[PDB]
Amino acid sequence: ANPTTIANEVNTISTIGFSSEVVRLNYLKLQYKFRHLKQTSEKFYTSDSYIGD
Amino acid sequence: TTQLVKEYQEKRSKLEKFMKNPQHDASLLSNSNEFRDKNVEFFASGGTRTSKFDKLENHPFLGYPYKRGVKRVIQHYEPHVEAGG
Repeated sequence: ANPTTIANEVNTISTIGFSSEVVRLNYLKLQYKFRHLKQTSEKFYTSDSYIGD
Repeated sequence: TTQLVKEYQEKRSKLEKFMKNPQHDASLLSNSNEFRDKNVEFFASGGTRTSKFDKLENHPFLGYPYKRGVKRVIQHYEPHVEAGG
């Protein structure tokens, strides 16, 4: 509220309020699966200038 | 000139009649040695008996509500107390 004038005798004064705020940040874990060739199978797929089917 | 001064005196007296403690310079001191019947005056602010835990609120006022019942009037400015019942 507006400030209170201190004149003569007074008991009711304006108040200053306070507040707290809690801030939360979330973290999520995600995953993908991908197919590939076995390590001990590349020699049977190595072409002249590339590797893979 | 003289009529203007007389009108000034009349207006000042009328205005200071509606005042809690009007400032009037006097040529002589008054005698109030007797300690009885000195409390019935317009400048006797507060109350005859007052408690330490009394609630007092200060507000802007319109008019002259001294020693009178006051009501809240909302108008821009803050609401003010005015003589009423």
